[PDB]
Amino acid sequence: EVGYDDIGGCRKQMAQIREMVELPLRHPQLFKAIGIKPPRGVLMYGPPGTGKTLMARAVANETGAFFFLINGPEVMSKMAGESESNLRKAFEEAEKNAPAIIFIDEIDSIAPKRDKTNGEVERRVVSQLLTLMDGMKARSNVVVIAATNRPNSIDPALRRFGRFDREVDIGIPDATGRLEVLRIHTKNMKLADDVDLEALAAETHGYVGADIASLCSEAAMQQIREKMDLDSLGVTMDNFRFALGNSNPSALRETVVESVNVTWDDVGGLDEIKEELKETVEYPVLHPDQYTKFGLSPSKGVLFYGPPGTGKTLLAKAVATEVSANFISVKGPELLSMWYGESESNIRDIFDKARAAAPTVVFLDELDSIAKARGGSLGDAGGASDRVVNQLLTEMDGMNAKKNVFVIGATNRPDQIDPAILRPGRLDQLIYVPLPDENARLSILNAQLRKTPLEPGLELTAIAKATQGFSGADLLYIVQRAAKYAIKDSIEAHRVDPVPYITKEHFAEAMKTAKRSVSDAELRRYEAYSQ
Amino acid sequence: EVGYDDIGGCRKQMAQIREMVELPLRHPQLFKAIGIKPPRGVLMYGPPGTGKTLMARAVANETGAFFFLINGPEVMSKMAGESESNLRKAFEEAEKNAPAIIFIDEIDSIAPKRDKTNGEVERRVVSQLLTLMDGMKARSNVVVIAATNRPNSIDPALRRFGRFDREVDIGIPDATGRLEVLRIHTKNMKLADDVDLEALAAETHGYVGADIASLCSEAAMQQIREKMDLIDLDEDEIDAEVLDSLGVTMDNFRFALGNSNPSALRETVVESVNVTWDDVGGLDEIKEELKETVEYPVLHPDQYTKFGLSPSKGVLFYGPPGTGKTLLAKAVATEVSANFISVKGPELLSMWYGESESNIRDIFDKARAAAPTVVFLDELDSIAKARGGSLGDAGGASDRVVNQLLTEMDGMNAKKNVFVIGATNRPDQIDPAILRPGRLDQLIYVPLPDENARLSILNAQLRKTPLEPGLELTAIAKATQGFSGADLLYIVQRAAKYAIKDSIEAHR
Amino acid sequence: EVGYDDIGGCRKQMAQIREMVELPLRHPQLFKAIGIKPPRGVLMYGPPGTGKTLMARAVANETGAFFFLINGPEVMSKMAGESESNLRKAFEEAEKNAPAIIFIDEIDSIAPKRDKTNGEVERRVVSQLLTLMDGMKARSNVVVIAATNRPNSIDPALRRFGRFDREVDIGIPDATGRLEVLRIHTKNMKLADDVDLEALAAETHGYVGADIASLCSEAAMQQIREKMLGVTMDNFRFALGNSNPSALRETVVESVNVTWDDVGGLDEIKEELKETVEYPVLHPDQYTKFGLSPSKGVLFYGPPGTGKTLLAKAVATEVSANFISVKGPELLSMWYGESESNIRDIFDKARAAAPTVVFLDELDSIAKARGGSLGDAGGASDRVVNQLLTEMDGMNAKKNV
Amino acid sequence: QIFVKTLTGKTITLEVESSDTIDNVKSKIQDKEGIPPDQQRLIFAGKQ
Ligand SMILES: Nc1ncnc2c1ncn2[C@@H]1O[C@H](COP(=O)(O)OP(=O)(O)O)[C@@H](O)[C@H]1O
Ligand SMILES: Nc1ncnc2c1ncn2[C@@H]1O[C@H](COP(=O)(O)OP(=O)(O)O)[C@@H](O)[C@H]1O
Ligand SMILES: Nc1ncnc2c1ncn2[C@@H]1O[C@H](COP(=O)(O)OP(=O)(O)O)[C@@H](O)[C@H]1O
Ligand SMILES: Nc1ncnc2c1ncn2[C@@H]1O[C@H](COP(=O)(O)OP(=O)(O)O)[C@@H](O)[C@H]1O
Ligand SMILES: Nc1ncnc2c1ncn2[C@@H]1O[C@H](COP(=O)(O)OP(=O)(O)O)[C@@H](O)[C@H]1O
Ligand SMILES: Nc1ncnc2c1ncn2[C@@H]1O[C@H](COP(=O)(O)OP(=O)(O)O)[C@@H](O)[C@H]1O
Ligand code: BEF
Ligand code: BEF
Ligand code: BEF
Ligand code: BEF
Repeated sequence: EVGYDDIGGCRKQMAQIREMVELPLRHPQLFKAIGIKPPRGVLMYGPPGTGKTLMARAVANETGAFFFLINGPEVMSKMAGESESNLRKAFEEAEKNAPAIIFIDEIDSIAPKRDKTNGEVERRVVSQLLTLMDGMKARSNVVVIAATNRPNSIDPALRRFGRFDREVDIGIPDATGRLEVLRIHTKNMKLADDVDLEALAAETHGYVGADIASLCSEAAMQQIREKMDLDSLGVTMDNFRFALGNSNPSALRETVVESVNVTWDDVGGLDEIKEELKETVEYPVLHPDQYTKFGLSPSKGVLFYGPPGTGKTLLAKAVATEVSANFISVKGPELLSMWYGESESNIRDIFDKARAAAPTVVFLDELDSIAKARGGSLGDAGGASDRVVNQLLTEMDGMNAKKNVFVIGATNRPDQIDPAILRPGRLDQLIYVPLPDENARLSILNAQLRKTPLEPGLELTAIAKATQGFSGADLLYIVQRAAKYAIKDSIEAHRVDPVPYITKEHFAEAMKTAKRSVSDAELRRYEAYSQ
Repeated sequence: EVGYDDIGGCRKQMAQIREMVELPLRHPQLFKAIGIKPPRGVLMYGPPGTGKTLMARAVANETGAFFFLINGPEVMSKMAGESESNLRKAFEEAEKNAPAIIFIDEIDSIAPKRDKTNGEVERRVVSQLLTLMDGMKARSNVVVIAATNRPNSIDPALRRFGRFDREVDIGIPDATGRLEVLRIHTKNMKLADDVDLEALAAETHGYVGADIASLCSEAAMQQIREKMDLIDLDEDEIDAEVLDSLGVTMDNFRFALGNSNPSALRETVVESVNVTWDDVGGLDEIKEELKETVEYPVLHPDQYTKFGLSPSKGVLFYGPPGTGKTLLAKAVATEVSANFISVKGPELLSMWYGESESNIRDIFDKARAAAPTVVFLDELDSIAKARGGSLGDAGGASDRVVNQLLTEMDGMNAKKNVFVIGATNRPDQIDPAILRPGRLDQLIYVPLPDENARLSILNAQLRKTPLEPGLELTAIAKATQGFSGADLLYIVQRAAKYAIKDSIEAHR
Repeated sequence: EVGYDDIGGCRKQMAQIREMVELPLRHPQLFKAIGIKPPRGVLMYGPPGTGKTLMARAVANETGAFFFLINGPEVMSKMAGESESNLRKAFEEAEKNAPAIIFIDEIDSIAPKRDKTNGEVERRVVSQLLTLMDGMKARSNVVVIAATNRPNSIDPALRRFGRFDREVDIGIPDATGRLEVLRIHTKNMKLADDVDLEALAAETHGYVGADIASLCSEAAMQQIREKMLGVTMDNFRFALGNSNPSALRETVVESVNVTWDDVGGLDEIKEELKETVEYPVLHPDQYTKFGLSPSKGVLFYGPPGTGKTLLAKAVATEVSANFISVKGPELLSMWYGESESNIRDIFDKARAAAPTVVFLDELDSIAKARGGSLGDAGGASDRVVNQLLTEMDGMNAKKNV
Repeated sequence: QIFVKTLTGKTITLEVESSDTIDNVKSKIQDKEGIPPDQQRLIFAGKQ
């Protein structure tokens, strides 16, 4: 069995359902002494994976009343009048032994909106449920509850005072709301003494009711896998970090990202940009009590508008594996559709899912194709293309709560972005990444390679003082051409070097074919702002 | 029994339903010598639990007759033709004990339209009820009662002459009708000497009657939950001096007034962000002009009737982005007594054919079921698109969804004091038929704040702050010339971000 | 019957699915007194043609336990009911007589997303599939196994811990996973020893296991049609011609003549193209020895009539990588949502080849440098250039494209 | 530049009803069908 101590998380939502299915049954002398009769059951809803389908298991044992289970599509049969007679013979079955409770699991299947359907038995099974809850006289002491995940596809007459009183929301847990979650999913298990449950709750954001229950299962499965080489075992927070790699995506399974990482040391030169991007995402997560003490919302939106080649479109790849936050990647116009429809909903279902996995860091790459709103229709650009921006303007600020959603934008043309997005609240941190100078390029050449013997005795400072006016990935071409000539002097008959010893002779012809990508005329369009 | 006293309000519609159930039964010789008896059928439509399922329970106890009840799809069974026979023997059961009174409930499964069904037994049950309702013509017959929502989905053959020609609407109580609801529902309860029953009905404006019973239930539970001293769990009796009654105070009804959540907009609940009319500081003449045009038709609806003029409704917001005009709509979310409905641009647009125009027709009906309310349309450029020059660029009839919004702003009926608020940054791409006083009266323009306005802007954001020894904010106002309201939020956020950074560096 | 040796050809994803259903049965005493229930639902996905319909039959002989099997749309019959009860008849029969293994197939057609379809049967099939996987203390004996190629089309509430977790990715086997497929369906065939089999492991790369079984079946029909006995290389070399992997069947290119001798004079250009696509394919260990990423391809520009549509024809017939030709602005379309996914699935098939090379002729038409600075033409179609901008380097990792 | 919404329709289901009962075929097995033109049925007796 399970009890009320075996369910953690929403303690405030636990008490409002405990005073309604137990307190009118255990304490019946308050309602007849003062006040109206006790009301009927509530409609549980929320995101999938929370404990809406395991809360009703606790009230089936400790209450002691007669429990009847009615699933959603279980009361269904091909006859004309047994799809509703099986529904009404179970509610009167609970009336034989008062008091009794009835759980309607997945009420969205057998109760849609009646105006959307036409010519089915499903408009009859909902009208049977109308006269079954609050009929003429057939309601004495039974309390019927339900659980679903889509409260919008329910008929509004079913959420009236007679049938469903309150819409209790089992929501996403927070800090010290997901800490007692891991304590009860680790009570019966044999654990060691080096495990710290408080540190695991801080690095789990989208883990709500079952992904955090997947974390105690995958770490225990890894402990079984290493023990295959009677005997007692125990986790030691090594498999917990191994299970922390892929255990988040319940809601964000459609937008997973894998698996490139630069581990914060493959980039160089941008020492001020690396610290500015770090404290904009670590401050609302690591110290959330400092912002509530000051009473001010933090800054979220950052935008990159540098010239092509400096390191903006994979600086988001640096924060995708370093900070402890959910990462959502949008590669250009990868969400557009042609249906007068889903192209607008693709922004809508990507933000509330990100708001459900709060906190998170989303990434919008190449916003030149997204933010074309102020010109339309420009002959062949196509009309009705400004609605994809106005939906984006209602998700960054809109009318919503602050869910610590950080928006990272990377683009190469700063003049083709909508200036309605260019405002605080949506995109306030406007940083311009320049070309590397002679100081940044020496920290760029050694940080790019990081894994190769470099013929100790050479000097990379001569390359940094030379090849001026070059981008960061322009220097990637030089070390790739030098490695191209290094293996060109090694693929011959070895019967030559049995060592990856790249020398200066491979760097001689690499500087000959090294060309500048960003022209001088294209450079002045970025220096024309000077804000 | 429920009797005459249990029905709350609805007095103009109670007098219609009394004369067709009492006077043929009380005075059967009155209808003689003046012709035949007109009323033999009735249909109550509207919202379902506003007093239509209670009216059938009312006449079962205040009109003594051989009464029985007909549910929804309970006449269906796994037989051959028994579905059209058990309701035939139900009507014959009412006539063999004549005089009697008959009530049928929820005729959506019993009598749908004949063009929606396709070759099943459901199209014969509506034909069976159509024949037996008017063919049964004896003396002192039974009178049928139908209490069903969605009256437009009924077959028009059920209203010819004799099935029912006396259909009535149980209307929504707007003013001084919900007070008669609260006098009856709190009569069985022993109220404490703190509540004001006139103030509970005058603050809110749109209920359905059934949610008024939802107001007193949550107010009764919060007084018990506040006085929940649980010391003796096994003895489970809360007295603390004597067997007594706790009652309910005025503060318990104010808590239930916060999370009211009426049934008309239960699927359109807004995120309750706290506002106290002080998050905006720079706007001092456009904020109070906004409050007087949304309170005067709803707080005092007597001066507009005395003058005989139409109330003012409809306001558009336009200007540069970053200075209010959508977060002013945040200020009227929880502060005004009217309910709020938010639209985040093309969030109600759908991909189906007739669903995009139907998702805009019913939110206005949810605004119509909820008596006077305010709605909000953010980024009207995503909706309008100037109604000119499609040329295939619209594609999926993007100018035809606008024409549904043409007829809903001015309305074909009388207006029920609804308020539409549009917010955008560009007034040139809006169609000029939106800018007419039948739909949007005035077009107010929020300007960029000057030095006198932006000084009180920084005072608005620095409300709940653990401040340092104070510095002058007029020097920051005279230096930040020509910035929007959101631009000054960035400066106080950057100054606060440096206040978090040195605090961690001070620790260890 | 098939078994664990007949399914051999994957190693890392094989041990994840084997210990999920055999280790709680061969050794049940270690889960007991451990506090955690075993995982209860397998969901294997990947590209089509891999052994997601033949993995379930493979451990549907070696465990020696009570196998079952449900097809995709045969459970959907026209009754008001019984589309959910035939699902119940397949689970309540599988409840008794522990242990239990049940395999459900085609979960992409049936059980779709809830708010993305409009059909009243589809609202009841999704939740009856949920309720039998977690009801009122359900999931006590059965272990469900799913198999699909579209994991994004299924319901988002279906991939929870209680019903479908520890999902395993069955990808394209090329790093010594392709060679293990050859040694399975050739030990039953008669092979005359005249060649080695290790040279065939690097000839084509877009083969997904099922295309390898079509490669050895093409050599079987070529062997019997010339003897009109064993097998030889000449049937396999004829099978190496018109190879046509299943992921690249929509775009064919093998229709040109023999090349690499029709060009001359630009030998430093001909050797340069050999230095950029043959080096990581033939010597992959030298790039990881230096620890650097390989170089990208070659852009051609010059006078018309020089040979730059012949240099594309030279690499299409000589190198071992796959070739995808784009006939100018071929992928540009009239639809708004298309010409963004139409440029995406070419690059999605390019990363699924691992490796390959694609060709984009007349880059003036597909780039159209910046529509923001373009006002005299009036095009302003910057969507097709930005999606191309984030598909080559982009956000995803490299797979030697 | 071109947009189309959709068209709707498709999936519908049906219900089926049952035949008569248990006890009609209990009485349908105990009756007679008739004499085709002219036959006899039974005229016998036993045990002395
Ligand atoms: N208090 C809780 N906190 C977190 N997860 C919980 C809690 N109680 C149960 N669960 C998890 O919920 C799952 C069972 O219920 P669930 O699937 O969430 O039901 P439903 O989907 O119907 O709401 C299991 O994975 C269980 O570990
Ligand atoms: N010094 C460098 N710093 C960062 N990225 C570099 C550097 N040298 C080469 N690169 C690589 O070059 C590519 C360009 O990065 P970025 O400037 O963000 O994109 P873009 O090429 O679109 O301007 C990335 O893959 C990046 O890792
Ligand atoms: N006069 C009244 N004013 C307001 N609410 C009422 C009144 N009479 C009954 N109710 C409420 O209506 C509910 C019962 O009838 P209801 O559910 O409204 O019926 P129906 O939905 O069939 O119209 C109860 O919540 C009751 O408190
Ligand atoms: N003086 C002010 N008046 C109103 N809002 C202000 C003021 N100072 C700062 N703000 C804040 O700045 C933000 C501006 O948002 P808003 O102007 O509604 O957005 P938009 O630019 O999309 O119209 C809001 O969060 C608002 O509370
Ligand atoms: N390990 C394997 N490597 C390559 N091909 C395999 C392997 N196992 C089975 N196959 C092939 O897969 C086919 C049967 O399964 P398949 O059709 O791939 O299933 P599904 O399409 O459901 O994933 C046969 O052609 C068989 O030869
Ligand atoms: N010397 C040559 N080298 C390469 N191609 C040649 C040569 N002489 C003729 N051709 C042929 O002429 C055509 C032009 O080749 P290419 O320069 O690539 O295209 P284009 O004519 O568009 O410039 C091809 O069919 C090519 O095979
Ligand atoms: F099982 Be739960 F309703 F997602
Ligand atoms: F009277 Be209600 F429609 F059940
Ligand atoms: F929300 Be505002 F209209 F940008
Ligand atoms: F290839 Be499928 F799994 F049948």
